Amino acid sequence: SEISRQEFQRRRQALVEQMQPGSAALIFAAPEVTRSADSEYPYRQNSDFWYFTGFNEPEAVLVLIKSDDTHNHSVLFNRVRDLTAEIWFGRRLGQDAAPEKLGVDRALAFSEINQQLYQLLNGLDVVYHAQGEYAYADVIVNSALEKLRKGSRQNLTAPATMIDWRPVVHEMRLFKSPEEIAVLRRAGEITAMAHTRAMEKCRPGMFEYHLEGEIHHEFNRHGARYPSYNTIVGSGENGCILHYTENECEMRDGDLVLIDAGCEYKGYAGDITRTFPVNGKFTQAQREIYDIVLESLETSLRLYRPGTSILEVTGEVVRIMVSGLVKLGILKGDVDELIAQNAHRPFFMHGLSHWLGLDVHDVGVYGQDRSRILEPGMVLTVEPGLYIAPDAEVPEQYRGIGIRIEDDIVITETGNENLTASVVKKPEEIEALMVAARKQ
Amino acid sequence: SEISRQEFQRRRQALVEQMQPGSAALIFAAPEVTRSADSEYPYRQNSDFWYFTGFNEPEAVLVLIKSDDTHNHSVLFNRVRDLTAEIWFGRRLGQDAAPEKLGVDRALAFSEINQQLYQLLNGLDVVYHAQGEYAYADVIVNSALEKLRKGSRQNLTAPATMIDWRPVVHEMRLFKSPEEIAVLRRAGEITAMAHTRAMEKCRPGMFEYHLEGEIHHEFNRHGARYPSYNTIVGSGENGCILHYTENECEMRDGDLVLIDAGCEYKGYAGDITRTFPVNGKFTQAQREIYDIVLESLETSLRLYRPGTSILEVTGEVVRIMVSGLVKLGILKGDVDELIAQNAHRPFFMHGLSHWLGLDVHDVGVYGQDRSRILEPGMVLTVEPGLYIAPDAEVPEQYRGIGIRIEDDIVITETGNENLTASVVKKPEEIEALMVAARKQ
Amino acid sequence: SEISRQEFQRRRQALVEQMQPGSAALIFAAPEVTRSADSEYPYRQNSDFWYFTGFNEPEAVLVLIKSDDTHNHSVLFNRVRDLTAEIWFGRRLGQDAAPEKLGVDRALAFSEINQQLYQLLNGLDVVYHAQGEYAYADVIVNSALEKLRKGSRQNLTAPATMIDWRPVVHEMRLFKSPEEIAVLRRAGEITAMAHTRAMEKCRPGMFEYHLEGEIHHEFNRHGARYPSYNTIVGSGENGCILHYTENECEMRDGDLVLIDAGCEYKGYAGDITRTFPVNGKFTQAQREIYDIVLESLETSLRLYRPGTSILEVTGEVVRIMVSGLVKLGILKGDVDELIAQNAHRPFFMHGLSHWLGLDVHDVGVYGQDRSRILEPGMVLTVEPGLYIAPDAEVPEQYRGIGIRIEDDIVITETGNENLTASVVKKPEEIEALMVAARKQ
Amino acid sequence: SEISRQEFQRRRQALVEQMQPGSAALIFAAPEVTRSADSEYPYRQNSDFWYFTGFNEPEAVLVLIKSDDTHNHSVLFNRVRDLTAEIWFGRRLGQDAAPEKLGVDRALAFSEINQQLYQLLNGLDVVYHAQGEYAYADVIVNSALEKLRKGSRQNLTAPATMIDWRPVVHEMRLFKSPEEIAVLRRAGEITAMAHTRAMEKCRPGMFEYHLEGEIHHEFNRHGARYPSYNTIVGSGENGCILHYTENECEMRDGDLVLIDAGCEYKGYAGDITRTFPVNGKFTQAQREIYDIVLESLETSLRLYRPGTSILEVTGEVVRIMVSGLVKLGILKGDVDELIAQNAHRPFFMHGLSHWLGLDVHDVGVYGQDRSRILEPGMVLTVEPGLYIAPDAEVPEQYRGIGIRIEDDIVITETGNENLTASVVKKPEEIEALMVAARKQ
Ligand SMILES: [Mg+2]
Ligand SMILES: [Mg+2]
Ligand SMILES: [Mg+2]
Ligand SMILES: [Mg+2]
Repeated sequence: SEISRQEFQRRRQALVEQMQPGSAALIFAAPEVTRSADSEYPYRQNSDFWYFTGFNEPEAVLVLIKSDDTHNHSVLFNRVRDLTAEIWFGRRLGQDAAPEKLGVDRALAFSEINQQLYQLLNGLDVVYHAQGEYAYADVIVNSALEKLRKGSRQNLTAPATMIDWRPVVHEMRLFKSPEEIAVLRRAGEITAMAHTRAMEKCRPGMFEYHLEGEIHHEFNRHGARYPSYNTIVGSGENGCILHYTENECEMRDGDLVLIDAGCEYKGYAGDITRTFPVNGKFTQAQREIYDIVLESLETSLRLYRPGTSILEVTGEVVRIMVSGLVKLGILKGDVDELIAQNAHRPFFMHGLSHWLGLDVHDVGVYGQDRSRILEPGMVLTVEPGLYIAPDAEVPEQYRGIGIRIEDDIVITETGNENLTASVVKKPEEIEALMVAARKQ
Repeated sequence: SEISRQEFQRRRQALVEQMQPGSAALIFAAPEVTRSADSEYPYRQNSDFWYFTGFNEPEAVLVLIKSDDTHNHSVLFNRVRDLTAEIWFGRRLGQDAAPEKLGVDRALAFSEINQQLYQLLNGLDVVYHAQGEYAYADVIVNSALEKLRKGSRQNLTAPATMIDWRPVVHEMRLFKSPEEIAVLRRAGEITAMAHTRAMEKCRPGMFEYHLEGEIHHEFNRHGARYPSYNTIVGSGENGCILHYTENECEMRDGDLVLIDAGCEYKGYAGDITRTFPVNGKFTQAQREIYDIVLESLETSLRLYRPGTSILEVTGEVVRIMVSGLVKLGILKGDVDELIAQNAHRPFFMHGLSHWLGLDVHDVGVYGQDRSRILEPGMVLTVEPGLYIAPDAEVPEQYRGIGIRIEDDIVITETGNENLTASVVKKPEEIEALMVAARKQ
Repeated sequence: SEISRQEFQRRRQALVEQMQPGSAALIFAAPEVTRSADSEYPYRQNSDFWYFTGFNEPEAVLVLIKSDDTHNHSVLFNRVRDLTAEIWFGRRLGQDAAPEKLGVDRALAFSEINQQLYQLLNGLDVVYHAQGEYAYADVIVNSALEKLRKGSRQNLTAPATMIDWRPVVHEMRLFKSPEEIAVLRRAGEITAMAHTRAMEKCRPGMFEYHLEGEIHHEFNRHGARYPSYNTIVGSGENGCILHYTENECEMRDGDLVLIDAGCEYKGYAGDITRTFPVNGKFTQAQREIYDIVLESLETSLRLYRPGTSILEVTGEVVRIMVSGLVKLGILKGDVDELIAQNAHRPFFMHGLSHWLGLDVHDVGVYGQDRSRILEPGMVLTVEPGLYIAPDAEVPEQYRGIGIRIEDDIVITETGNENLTASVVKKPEEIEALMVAARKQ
Repeated sequence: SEISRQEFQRRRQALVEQMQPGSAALIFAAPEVTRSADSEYPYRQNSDFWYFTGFNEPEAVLVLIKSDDTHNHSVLFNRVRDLTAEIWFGRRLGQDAAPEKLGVDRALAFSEINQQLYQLLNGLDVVYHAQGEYAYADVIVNSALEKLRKGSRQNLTAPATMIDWRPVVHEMRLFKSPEEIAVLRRAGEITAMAHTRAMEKCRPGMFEYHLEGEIHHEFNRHGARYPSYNTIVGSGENGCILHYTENECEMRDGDLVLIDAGCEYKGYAGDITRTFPVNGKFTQAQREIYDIVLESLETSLRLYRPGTSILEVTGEVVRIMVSGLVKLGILKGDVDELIAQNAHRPFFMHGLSHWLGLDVHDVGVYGQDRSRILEPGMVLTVEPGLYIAPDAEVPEQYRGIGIRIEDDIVITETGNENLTASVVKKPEEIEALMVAARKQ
């Protein structure tokens, strides 16, 4: 699946729709980023710039100018073509090819932005700019506005009003189109296939990073070159560290391993977590904690639908958790009192759900305590977990267990669609999958 | 192989040896680096900071203080331990464990650096600081020195002399110790194994990125998690782009593929290039260019030794290249005149060799045109290539061919040791390897 | 005359009137300014901050918060009282005395601005801020907004809209109230008295700076301590330099001297220019140029009224100038053609009029080429001049003559009031004044 | 008196003498400084830049290059000539006239500094730069050094060593030459004449600022246009504020007035303080405090000579003060104990002496607690004072009295020369001077 030329066009028009007349919106590309000395990390475009362009070069700026309700036009600033730079670092779109390729009206050289941008903003009333996003952008925009401010005698005038477009644009990104959902559907499949493979490859004596290697390879073979975030493979006590990325330990027979990994496919993030026994067989103590987390997830998948909220579903999860922990004697006392005391917090110390899209932790307003009413087209994670510290004052058998199970969903008209259920999570199905792989 | 505690200690003492008495050297850690929104790229420590510490955290500063020729001491600033931050983002060394772990005399909290650093520099004559390396470092150091300058009444005095330690430190990094050579030897093996695997896996119809996937997996399985630079898989005309990293094309029967890839193992870079036929059989035209590049490499490996230079060996390569190209009718005229006219430059437009170590393009002074006399312990690449543009005015059969073959060497007392010859480069050996793999 | 507490209150309410509901306006004080080493220039408050406060301290910020059309409140940030700082550098208002003294609802310590400002902006829709005015202000405001932006989880929200208040505020300053006009009336008298004194004191052999000394003393004795701009005393060829401030030359019998000087009285600027003979008697050649400039001024004073513009009156001045210069043979040709060719520009190269108020070159929109229709309460200068270069190709007798004559006016319902006519400008009156003084 | 061309040359050579071979020193001009909107304060050159040039323009940089012990040369960057800018803002030296005028070898356009400076620093070992002095300077210098650092391939190398020249240069400024002493001698006379005039003009009912007006006029008439610091006229309780500059109060019969004022003559500062009765007759209570301060000054003038220190003379002053205050019953107890308890500090809370020169608070190392041994050619103030707070718990008659008496001296081979004794300080002489003036 992919995002069409027409879709990028629709998004741009949807933004312009909301802009005031006599205004321009400025959306800047991500800078290149040093890894060490003269080597740079693989380039990752700004998510918002990408959203409106699908253009993967640095030193580029989209300018959308609204004259009035029926008249608007677009200017791109981008890198000029350069034979020497392209012999070294590969091909550039240039100015001639850009209008047709990216559906913009005009394309100018980024090297001329300071000579041209103030002319585009001259006489406008409003400029939409994400102030503080990038320092190079702020310098360019402030420089433009100062020229206009100080150019009274040359009949120049600056727009007096600057508006942050991030609220508006992030509100757009919160609701996925059918194309975006199709792309996320494929990202979920690719990520699921990686997680299945890691379960099938896991043996005692392999290192945590070996499963990372397996996951990244499977991403790559379906055309998702990069992960959406740094892969987490926490075996044993490392499963209690939420964003454990060291992945440096030998995986031991008897321990669980928690894998939190997601591919980036056409810009969009998958995000799955599966926890499983390194030796293919859950112990009683491991099953006792796993079942509480699995019930939390399964109940959440039942409940998520238009008209509820992350907060409301989280309340049901907390009840399931506190009840389970009381039965194991990890918590002591009255369930409802323990709930009112937030007694689950030593063991479940993060949110159940975050928005998902072009960013793994996606943009969009949550409301207070994530109370926002859910609507169709919202995409989110469902990731309950229980993490019992090595030193927790609880029965010995539960200490140092970290379990998280995560699926990705889209809210539909009548409920949700699960994008990641192609990798197993019922414990008997996990064990059957690993047994089958160990034969072969 | 690894770098010992004692070695990090020796390096620190070797730097202190060269410092003036009444001085302090400040070596700052790399900042964390955003990939997108709240996600960061995998952390990569500053190479120079790493060189003296083997410490892989951000927000850390090594301070080496030389009182005189027999008296010196060390202070580390580093992140304080924090239960909440460590539940999320993993374990921190802290201040208590640091002296023993990293062999420093004292460790203080990075959050107190502005309250403590000026006290350490007070009354010194010289400060060694890599000015402009990092903006956060410059702010901290300038802030410290201004306090001292303005604190006459509190009996404070700033050192009046600031010296850049990068020249001195990079001169140290230029000469590898036996431990470093052993680590680079293993990086060369790991990288070689990845390149062999890519040759064995290559089939027509696979994408360029699939070989990248194979290479990265093989790095990972020997404990080199990350590449030392962004992997280059340029098939067909993409082989003419020197740092081609898009790797987005279907590999076609009839084309060559150029793979430039290197692992990062215990901080140190491998860097191998192999070019081979996608279908396992070189054409006549491909052999004709490949043989010139291979002869260049093989002759360079013969020649590199103490007492010569990259410049001197490059002159021999140019002769081999110009002679070969004249025989194919790619160049026309007298060889010696064509050499004097640099007529090879349209086809070979980069250097033959760069320093290799903690950085793939390593630190250390080259001399004018890389004329520096080579000595034992220098580590470098040998990477001749020929790149005939799709539109070059040459016989049709040579157009769009890009070939590079690269080995990594260490200069020894009597010559060089090749670190990367465990992956084949003779064409008959390449073809035999691929045939064998295709059976299965 | 002075500006009342009630007037500062009216101005604040007039600004609030124009603000959107759910907004705050931030007006910052001028920083202190180094003259050399640890000595600072006499403090000059930001004109706009002063306009709303009459408060003459640095490190202060007025915050006007509009909740809705009937509800608004004010917060001042200002320096805390400090016994040690006040023993040295004099008394501070502090927080306790500020509400009553300056008519604000609340006063907080400037040292707490970063802990308090984001709380005041939290949940607002709009912030009025003069971006780029002062770097220390921008740092404080950007810092506040970033806290709010990043504080979603703490239920913080930044205003998405930032508006420049300078256009609105400068439009207010363009129209003087009766109090402001009374203050400017007194500034005009004080400045006039200084100019009369300089004419009366001038003798051949005195230096240009001696008249500067006389002028500054007379300002001071009427309670205007500082000039509104650096005093210009250009005798001879120095009169051809428009902002000549060196004032370093001996004044010679035979030369004219041009004095451009203005006091600053209760914040408001006087601005008078008088040119006169150093020896008390105009030569024929000097009278010939002086009369053209005087006619220009006198005609302009006749013409300025509601419904005309600086541009329209300038056209009449140009005609007078070109006609006069043609009669002297300084210009050759047809008057109307010479006008169309802007042939006056080598001799009159500045504007006839600028706005006057808290700044000598006051704020307020001029329109294209100063075409804005004049209305009652606008205050402006009328300053025609002719400057014939030492090397101009004109009859010898006119070379090196610089003459400017300037009055300050307020536009009234039926014309203008001249604020500066108490110092003479008719040449016979100048000569009589100097003769009388020489007896002284 | 003035500073010769030859003297500026000697100073430059004296600096070069101390520089390392293969080095360059960079001395930047002061920036222009805004007073309000488009008006700037009178320009004041950087004292150190002035010291080596006597050049009073902004946007200028002196570069002194030492090749070795017998070879050095100078480059000036300065503003290019511009007819339009000079019609407005006066004449510029330019590049052609600068070598001869300022005795430099070469002069280049400041607008080309970024294209030229790195070429001057290329291949040098050391750069002397006053880091942090001016932000525009740091930008230029860092920019130059980064070009050199990054220009290995263009055979560029940066100096690795940066040294602050301020310590060296300020040590030079600490010792005045005969020319400088002659100029300071005249500054002392001019300042003395101003102080005499203020005493002669003072009447009850005049404002504090009126005496400021008298002082500034007298500075001006001897060719010292500007004061060296903001004039202090503290009558009554305002005399207890050390740097009182408001000067806003009516001077009342019965009160003392403290005048601290100094001219700036050819760059050099005078600094005199005289305290006297507003009505021309000291009361008993006023005489009782005045006599302690006068004895302190007179004893200090006796004592100051080579081989003592500000600290050592201050100890004698403290004894005189504590003894006097005990006799008046302002202090109670044993003199030697009260001295050991620093019991004088509520009444004398500043230093007795500061260095004087191009800055009123001049450069040069004081030593701990101003213990530095004095040598011939050091120039300093002698300014004992007693300030009894309005609310001090002391006999009523002493409350709200602030008295300071200050002379300026140069240390000679056998003692000191008083530069400011031409204005009276014995009380009977003050009273006779005012009586005589009142007749006016
Ligand atoms: Mg256990
Ligand atoms: Mg071909
Ligand atoms: Mg003449
Ligand atoms: Mg009294």
